Amino acid sequence: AVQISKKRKFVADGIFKAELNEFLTRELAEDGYSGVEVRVTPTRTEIIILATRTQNVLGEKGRRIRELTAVVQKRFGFPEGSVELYAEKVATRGLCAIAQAESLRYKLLGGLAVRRACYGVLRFIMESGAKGCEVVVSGKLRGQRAKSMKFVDGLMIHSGDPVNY
Amino acid sequence: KRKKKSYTTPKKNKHKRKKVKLAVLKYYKVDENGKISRLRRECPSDECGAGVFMASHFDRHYCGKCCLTYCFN
Amino acid sequence: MLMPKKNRIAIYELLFKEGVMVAKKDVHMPKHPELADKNVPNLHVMKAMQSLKSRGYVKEQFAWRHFYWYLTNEGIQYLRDYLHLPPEIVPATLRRSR
Amino acid sequence: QLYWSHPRKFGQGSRSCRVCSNRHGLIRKYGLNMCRQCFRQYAKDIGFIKL
Amino acid sequence: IRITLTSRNVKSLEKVCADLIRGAKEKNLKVKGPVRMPTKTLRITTRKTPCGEGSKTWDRFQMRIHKRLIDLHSPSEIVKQITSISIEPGVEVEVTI
RNA sequence: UUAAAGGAAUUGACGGAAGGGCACCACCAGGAGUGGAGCCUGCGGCUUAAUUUGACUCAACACGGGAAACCUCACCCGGCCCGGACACGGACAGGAUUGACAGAUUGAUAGCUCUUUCUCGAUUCCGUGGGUGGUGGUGCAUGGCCGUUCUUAGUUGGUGGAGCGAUUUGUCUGGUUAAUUCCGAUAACGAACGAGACUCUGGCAUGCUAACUAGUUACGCGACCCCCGAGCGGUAACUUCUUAGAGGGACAAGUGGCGUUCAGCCACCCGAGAUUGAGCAAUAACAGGUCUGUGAUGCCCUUAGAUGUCCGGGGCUGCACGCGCGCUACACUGACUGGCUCAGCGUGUGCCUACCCUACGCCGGCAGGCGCGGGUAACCCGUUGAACCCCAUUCGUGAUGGGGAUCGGGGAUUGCAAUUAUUCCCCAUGAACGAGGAAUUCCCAGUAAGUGCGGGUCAUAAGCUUGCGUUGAUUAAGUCCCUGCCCU
Ligand SMILES: [Mg+2]
Ligand SMILES: [Mg+2]
Ligand SMILES: [Mg+2]
Ligand SMILES: [Mg+2]
Ligand SMILES: [Mg+2]
Ligand SMILES: [Mg+2]
Ligand SMILES: [Mg+2]
Ligand SMILES: [Mg+2]
Ligand SMILES: [Mg+2]
Ligand SMILES: [Mg+2]
Ligand SMILES: [Mg+2]
Ligand SMILES: [Mg+2]
Ligand SMILES: [Mg+2]
Ligand SMILES: [Mg+2]
Ligand SMILES: [Mg+2]
Ligand SMILES: [Mg+2]
Ligand SMILES: [Mg+2]
Ligand SMILES: [Mg+2]
Ligand SMILES: [Mg+2]
Ligand SMILES: [Mg+2]
Ligand SMILES: [Mg+2]
Ligand SMILES: [Mg+2]
Ligand SMILES: [Mg+2]
Ligand SMILES: [Mg+2]
Ligand SMILES: [Mg+2]
Ligand SMILES: [Zn+2]
Repeated sequence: AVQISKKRKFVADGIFKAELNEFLTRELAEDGYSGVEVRVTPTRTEIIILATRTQNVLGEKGRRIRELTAVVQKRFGFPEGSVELYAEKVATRGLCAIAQAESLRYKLLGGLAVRRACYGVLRFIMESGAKGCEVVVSGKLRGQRAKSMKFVDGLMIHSGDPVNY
Repeated sequence: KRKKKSYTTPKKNKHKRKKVKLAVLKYYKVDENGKISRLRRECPSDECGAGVFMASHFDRHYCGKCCLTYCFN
Repeated sequence: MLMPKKNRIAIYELLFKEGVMVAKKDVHMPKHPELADKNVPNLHVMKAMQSLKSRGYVKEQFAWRHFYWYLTNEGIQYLRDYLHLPPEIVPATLRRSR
Repeated sequence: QLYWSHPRKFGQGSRSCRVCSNRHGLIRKYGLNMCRQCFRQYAKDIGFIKL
Repeated sequence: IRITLTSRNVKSLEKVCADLIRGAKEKNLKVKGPVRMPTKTLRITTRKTPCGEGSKTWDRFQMRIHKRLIDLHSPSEIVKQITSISIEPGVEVEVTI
């Protein structure tokens, strides 16, 4: 019985997309998380999670995806099973820089020092069809001062409109 | 900065509340080996005085669950 | 300080029914918004779930104001002690699937 | 127990942000609750571009 | 009876407009034109910085809300038949009888 | 007495050294100004219990979108709550574990404490360890973000030459351009980031695509006048006017001249334009700011009378002072009164959690109140009947009717509460100010400036800021003289 305007429903949907995507990249840092594609349908609210390692999404016995469905439905207000999640496999592991930094986080936590880890991820990204890559690591790196370690290979465009896509 | 909030205690070194009572609390009276005489006045029928009794005051009364005030000269 | 027994069985009954709990950060100081599922707003919910997140029973997540609570198979193995009170029923997360 | 006085139905304290409950910085009235710092990073996710 | 197609971006707008006109040409309905609406824009200006150092350097964030309306006098069964559309997710559909 | 003093040679940086170019954060010819007066808003210093703090040349000083009665609040005074998770363990109350009626004190009906004694009840209370919270310190530990070096065009590896070497050649004698932009020569070749190219806006146009949530032409319903078929307004076709979808249109193309074959430069016309304004913007750094935006974080500090959090007052607004950004005047090109007439961005409701846009009618002189309706929006505000501007009266060079600061009384609105801040309206009080010294800021065409409106905080709330409109200058289109930059 309530409604909101076109000038506010779009920014509410955008905050919904940002909320869902950033909370899934918060708590799903284990597997290879690329992004989500949420479709609009007045019968079933479809949420398509595109992931690299779909095993953590699908769970053991089909548990974690239904648990994420419950996480969405018990706050965002969609009863009677309105929200339905579908997982998609991403065959190109080295295509998503979000997934590459997501793997690099857990590789740099448990040992696997910065030099050899950067050479390994640059070798993997260069093997996975990419034309150019750049990894910048900043912070306390073998010293009390902050030394920005940059590792760049290939062809990288830094200026203009098509940088974002 | 270099500000400081320390202890001066101008007024009192006060403390909090701790409920202290006797060993047990008896409310009844033994008469004729089986008849109980009532000592304290009950509370009226407002879903309070089914098992809640009034506290002894000079002219006031008190419901424990519902805090009812009754006064008589 | 004693929570009512209806709340102390009801929040764990809701956790038994679903397994996913949701609250927010707003503890009572600007406003008193009651919970969309239960009666107590946030403080008794946090006091009930801190004993689960302290002993490693139910995991904790945060989405910009909101505490989400995450269920584990080991979480159900430790909540078996609460499962002694009903008959042995796996909640609607693990047993059945469509 | 007098827990909730000063009902806070107006002004600055009534504006509580969706991001980190920021209340010193302002919160815009656009159908939106951001902190003006994280809005820069999150505008490309919620649908705003620079042009 | 009117149908409003409100899109997020111009390419999906023109794709769903071309698909809807292509699906509406073959039927025996006097199909009105895809009436163009003025594009809405929510301009937001931001300080770019948490602390005030440097020049007054401001952001300019915008959206482009695009909208189209058509008029189709039809019975409700034919309207519900036309309603089933394989559609881009960036397009919202509203109907009014 | 000392661990260096030295020699060529390589790369920065510097030169009040030379050569070639660039820039209104530089100048010339100028325009508007500040610094003079009043006021607003910040900074330093004073005063206090506190007058919270960061930032100190561009690269701080209406900046923290920092417009505070408590809210924000981080600062002083008083008072409550533990949200003290959790492992062991003390009383274990033979079950009394924490909420309280009335009286004294305290703003409080705070069970804060005391007199008094009822109550949900194995959650308790306390100790030993750990944990949590902090707008506490540390940006000279940091991440992220921003600004600056630098809005100038510069930067780099692979192979191969020179040198033992740091390095250099590629990255240039010359011409040209906004450009390391290109042509050319060349111990270099093939390359890369950057500049351009990219995206949006503005300029022209289709009788292509279309419109009852936007209009036109005639036509009727239909009010008025001459009454002579005319003229102003209210209520079948296609997009010219409002909107954008595709495509086009502009590329120094055509002509003359200068230039080396070239690269390019100047004037014409067709054209709407012989190119507008923004965004993104390289390598490497500042020991630039932010721990006071984050449950972003390392170390230290406090954790029970709390540096955690609530409640009630004050404060950041306090002034013998100096400084910065701004608003209004110093009048006659004007001030007052009356009439006339024009817009564009953009905003608006029952919100992922408390809120507007207001039309019409009545009442009051006024700010305002009441009844009712529309708008979740090209529907209604709204054809935003806006200000300057276009005409008529009054004023007459007088600190004057310019200026409205200061101060007194009253009336309405939001808010629980405006008095040591709301805001607005009515009367009255009527200072300084006579176009501003030393010095200094911005700007080349719809440009500066005059003037008004929308958004941000908003509840009341703009003199700030971002954008939009109306009118719209003078004069350069050159230079490296002051300042600064790029390459030898
Ligand atoms: Mg860095
Ligand atoms: Mg020498
Ligand atoms: Mg000059
Ligand atoms: Mg001035
Ligand atoms: Mg001055
Ligand atoms: Mg002055
Ligand atoms: Mg400091
Ligand atoms: Mg904090
Ligand atoms: Mg620093
Ligand atoms: Mg830093
Ligand atoms: Mg420093
Ligand atoms: Mg740069
Ligand atoms: Mg050599
Ligand atoms: Mg070189
Ligand atoms: Mg047209
Ligand atoms: Mg922690
Ligand atoms: Mg202040
Ligand atoms: Mg001060
Ligand atoms: Mg300033
Ligand atoms: Mg006057
Ligand atoms: Mg006078
Ligand atoms: Mg003026
Ligand atoms: Mg408002
Ligand atoms: Mg305003
Ligand atoms: Mg301001
Ligand atoms: Zn926040």
